[PDB]
Amino acid sequence: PLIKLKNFTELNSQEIELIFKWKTKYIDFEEHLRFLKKLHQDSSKKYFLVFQDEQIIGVIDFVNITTKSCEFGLYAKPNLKGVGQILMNEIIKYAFESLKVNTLKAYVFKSNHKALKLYQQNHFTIYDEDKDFYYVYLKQS
Repeated sequence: PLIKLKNFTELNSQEIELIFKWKTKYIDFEEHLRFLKKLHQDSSKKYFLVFQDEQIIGVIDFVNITTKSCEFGLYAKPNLKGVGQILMNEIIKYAFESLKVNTLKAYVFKSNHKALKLYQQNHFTIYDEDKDFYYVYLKQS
């Protein structure tokens, strides 16, 4: 497969340093490790580093995972263009085929017009709005 996922629970020291930057102080390092330790213990969250041909292209995450739904987040490596759709493919595939949820949800800042556009192109619908966010969903059925 061209596209591969590495769980955050398996990241090495170079990877951790690199992605949080998107010389490290001990306190930052320690805070990053405590987060990684929490993820070993938390079945409701999963974070992945995404690789295309063995090169990092981004991070995707799923939080508040239940049997029926989850929320997700996506962050492209900051100097790359055109990887949003790749990351979206991976998110939808993992949620529907591995987590087997019926509903994928996200919330985005209302100014994040790049994200909203991407989500709309992947058939997401806006279902709510508050002061800060638009809330979007996609259902498998």
